[PDB]
Amino acid sequence: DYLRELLKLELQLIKQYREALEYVKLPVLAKILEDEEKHIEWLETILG
Amino acid sequence: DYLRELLKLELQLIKQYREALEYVKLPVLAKILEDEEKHIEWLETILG
Ligand SMILES: [Zn+2]
Ligand SMILES: [Zn+2]
Repeated sequence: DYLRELLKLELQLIKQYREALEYVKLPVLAKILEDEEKHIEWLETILG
Repeated sequence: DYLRELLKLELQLIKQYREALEYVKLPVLAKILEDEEKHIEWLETILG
């Protein structure tokens, strides 16, 4: 439930990052996207 | 300012993750900590 909360804020982050990359165009942001996505991949596994 | 908002939620996430690792003890969470920390390192550089 602590993992679910954690999972919500990585979903919120993924979204904002997604919109910044169409905005500004910065490779690094695209690096953090990748990272955020693997985190929800892993939290989602912990959760079933 | 979009980077600052992004930076706030990675600060919030870092904190919660930090408290989960003293709670549950899971290597993976310690992996996501590392990742979240490098992200604020990089956003902080973009910001000066
Ligand atoms: Zn993350
Ligand atoms: Zn992050």
